[PDB]
Amino acid sequence: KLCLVCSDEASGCHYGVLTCGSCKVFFKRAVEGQHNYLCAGRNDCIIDKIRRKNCPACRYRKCLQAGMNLEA
Amino acid sequence: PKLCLVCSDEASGCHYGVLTCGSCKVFFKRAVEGQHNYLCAGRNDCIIDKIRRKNCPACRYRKCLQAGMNLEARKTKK
DNA sequence: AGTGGAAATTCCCACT
DNA sequence: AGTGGGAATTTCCACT
Ligand SMILES: [Zn+2]
Ligand SMILES: [Zn+2]
Ligand SMILES: [Zn+2]
Ligand SMILES: [Zn+2]
Repeated sequence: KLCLVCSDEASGCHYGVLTCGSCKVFFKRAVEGQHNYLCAGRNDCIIDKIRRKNCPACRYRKCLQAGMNLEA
Repeated sequence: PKLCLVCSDEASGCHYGVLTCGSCKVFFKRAVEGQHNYLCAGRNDCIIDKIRRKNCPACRYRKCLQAGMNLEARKTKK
């Protein structure tokens, strides 16, 4: 039912993990980019539908911990 | 050496009663004339600086209010 | 000649 | 995959 990163409604199994649409594109863009994100808090931000855009660092870290990878 | 009391960017003057940068100036103007119902993803004490000030509108707005920013500030003056 | 409004324009991102 | 919005810079305004 739900995205394993933000708990929004999932669309399918993207990059190896059940995710929503925005989390898919975000992950792609993050890995392909020269992207070193930095948390403004404690590296433990709440990632949900409303807040997920607040911290790319914690969102990216949740993507990786969930096992996402450009190979399915 | 004068820096934005909200995000430590380079300050551009005293705006709304407080030493701040152009971006924090208009962020505050935007936040107070509109609805400002932001939600913090951390614990309402996020670090606000030039690279991160976009992460948490909630804490940024909070630092603006805590610093004393207010639209009516220049108007007094008397 | 020097400050600080607000508006306008441009730039940057999110999700669709 | 094009509309919408947020952020940030640039500009012009009144008043010293
Ligand atoms: Zn998601
Ligand atoms: Zn975070
Ligand atoms: Zn600032
Ligand atoms: Zn915050």
